[PDB]
Amino acid sequence: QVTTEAPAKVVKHSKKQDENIVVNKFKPKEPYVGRCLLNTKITGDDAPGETWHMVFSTEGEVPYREGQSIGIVPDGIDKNGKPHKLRLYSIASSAIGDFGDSKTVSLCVKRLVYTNDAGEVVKGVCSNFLCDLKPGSEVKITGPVGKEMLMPKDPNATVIMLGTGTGIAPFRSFLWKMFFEKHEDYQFNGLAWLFLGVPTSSSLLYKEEFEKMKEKAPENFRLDFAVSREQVNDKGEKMYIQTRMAQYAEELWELLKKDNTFVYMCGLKGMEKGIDDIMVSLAAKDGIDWIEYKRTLKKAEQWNVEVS
Ligand SMILES: Cc1cc2nc3c(=O)[nH]c(=O)nc-3n(C[C@H](O)[C@H](O)[C@H](O)COP(=O)(O)OP(=O)(O)OC[C@H]3O[C@@H](n4cnc5c(N)ncnc54)[C@H](O)[C@@H]3O)c2cc1C
Ligand SMILES: NC(=O)c1ccc[n+]([C@@H]2O[C@H](COP(=O)([O-])OP(=O)(O)OC[C@H]3O[C@@H](n4cnc5c(N)ncnc54)[C@H](OP(=O)(O)O)[C@@H]3O)[C@@H](O)[C@H]2O)c1
Repeated sequence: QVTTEAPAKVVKHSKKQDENIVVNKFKPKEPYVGRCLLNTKITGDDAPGETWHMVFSTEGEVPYREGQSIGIVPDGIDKNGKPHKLRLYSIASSAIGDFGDSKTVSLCVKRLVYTNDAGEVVKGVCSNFLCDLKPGSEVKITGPVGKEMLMPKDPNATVIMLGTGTGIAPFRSFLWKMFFEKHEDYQFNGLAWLFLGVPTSSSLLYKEEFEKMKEKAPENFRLDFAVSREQVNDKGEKMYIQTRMAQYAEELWELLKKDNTFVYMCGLKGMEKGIDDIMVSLAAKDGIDWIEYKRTLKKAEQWNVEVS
């Protein structure tokens, strides 16, 4: 008698792709050092700000999956001569990545530039270090991190993705695995619906890639853009993400009542409110309380949010 089945730790059940998940392999103390392969500005010279797409080599050392983030420790020192603390960035590439070899990672970064009360033009430290990165230079990477935005296991589920600005990042990740990759254990056949809010047309992130996916899966891939400073509803209200969602109110509420519908939200902290406003009315007309229903969805792993 050399064996025994040690009693099992009690565990919560999950509908998301978390099997063999990895978080925090690399710490800021000793980050994984990768190199920049490419770094391109994806917004028009005319857009209010600049957003860049960049790819780093990982030689397969960073075991990330769709929906996770990695931290970046930007080169340099702060005002007190100390190294910079990490900044987190949602991964914009699928687990196998932009080279299809599982040896790279991609980011979608907005260059942060503003002016303080003193009237001084301030440049965000990490975002400017990243957007300035030249191919061939090293970059310190930490993580992976996160389990909230992991894709659902069900390959026939309805996945509603709501994002603003660079919040599109994890959705580009999900969608690559869903429509640009042939997976033995996962071949998506449900309905993927993406809503993306950006300020101008010169700011439409990954527009061409999304259009190729629609041209390849015209049935099960739906795409709706909400250009806030160019588009307007019938009353002249700015077309924010919730204003566009409102044109499909009947349909979305109908999908939300389905049990295989998963909603993901990523981007600005504020997008959260206008959407709940839209949802509270729908449930109300249906004799439902969104406050209680949302609670249920959240616990059922069907209302996933990652905003900052
Ligand atoms: C999980 C997670 C994922 C993220 N994913 C992404 C992503 O994919 N892409 C992305 O670009 N960002 C993402 N971010 C944000 C990112 O981590 C950084 O905060 C961002 O890049 C800015 O950092 P920085 O080092 O450039 O700026 P910092 O040097 O840290 O400066 C930021 C500070 O400047 C001030 N500030 C910022 N904006 C303004 C303003 N408009 N007016 C006045 N003061 C201001 C604030 O005090 C703020 O604390 C994510 C954040 C989290 C938590
Ligand atoms: N995992 C994460 O937590 C994660 C991942 C990626 C990005 N982010 C965060 O999300 C943000 C992305 O910012 P960005 O600079 O890329 O975006 P932005 O370009 O400044 O604007 C995004 C769009 O959303 C609109 N908007 C503003 N307030 C809104 C509101 N309350 N409800 C709905 N829409 C609203 C804006 O309209 P107007 O400009 O006309 O006002 C704009 O069209 C960053 O702050 C980043 O930190 C977080």
